[PDB]
Amino acid sequence: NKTVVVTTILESPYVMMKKNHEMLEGNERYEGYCVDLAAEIAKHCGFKYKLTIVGDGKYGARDADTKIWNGMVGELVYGKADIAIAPLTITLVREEVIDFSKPFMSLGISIMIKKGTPIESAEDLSKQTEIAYGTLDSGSTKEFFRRSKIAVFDKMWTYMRSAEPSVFVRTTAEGVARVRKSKGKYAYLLESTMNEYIEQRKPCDTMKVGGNLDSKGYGIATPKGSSLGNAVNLAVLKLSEQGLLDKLKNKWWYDKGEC
Ligand SMILES: NS(=O)(=O)c1cc2c(cc1Cl)N[C@H]([C@H]1C[C@H]3C=C[C@@H]1C3)NS2(=O)=O
Ligand SMILES: N[C@@H](CCC(=O)O)C(=O)O
Ligand SMILES: [Zn+2]
Repeated sequence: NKTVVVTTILESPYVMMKKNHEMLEGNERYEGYCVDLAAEIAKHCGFKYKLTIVGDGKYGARDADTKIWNGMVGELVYGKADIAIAPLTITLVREEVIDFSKPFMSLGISIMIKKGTPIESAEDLSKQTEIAYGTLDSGSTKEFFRRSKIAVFDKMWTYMRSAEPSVFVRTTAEGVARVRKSKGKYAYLLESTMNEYIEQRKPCDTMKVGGNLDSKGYGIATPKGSSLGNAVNLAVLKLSEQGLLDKLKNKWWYDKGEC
């Protein structure tokens, strides 16, 4: 019996620092959907755990050339963490190196715009040039475009990869701030979950437009062949069927809505 090392990321409303975290210790310093989920997964699987924020603040991508994985995926692949409980997207390239539980939350790539922006779809973005658009560095959303075969998406990637100054951002907050401060000249491509969350946060000046570009979900990840895999997957199913996952999404997304 050993304390499970949990890697996660500071991303609202999944994991956030508590107001007086400086006066708290260990897992008590954090709050959010994934903090709540972590406690439940651990309780049902019967293990003690320690939440740790991923060092490089990234989700996970493999550097072409160096072939080294960064972010939470990296912490799992190189043995720094035993499990990842965060808004980590299930993708083929990742499932080839780590294991994923069935999804605990659904999402799709979506468009965030400053209210009033002349955009209603991805096709709209790909057909104009006045409004710039980008995605998060090191994420599944960037990969989606980099490897998309679909016309509208291949065209969009071609623009984004060559846009100057860079249309990519280091963090979701950076993307959101760019939308809010660009007077409608910047649209941000991000997962519906984050988009929906920000839409219910003051100043209530952003909006999700159009339908989602794809359909996927977040899963709890473990190193390939881990002993925790089975139990965690069963826990996710149990918690999903008992309605806890829905309860947690409402608690962190809409129950505390500010708009
Ligand atoms: N509506 S939501 O995003 O909070 C949400 C999304 C999903 C849930 C449960 C909730 Cl509450 N459960 C499923 C899980 C239950 C089983 C059927 C599909 C997987 C395994 N995942 S999902 O379809 O990605
Ligand atoms: N959830 C994504 C990060 C957010 C994004 O790429 O938009 C991932 O696991 O890479
Ligand atoms: Zn429970």
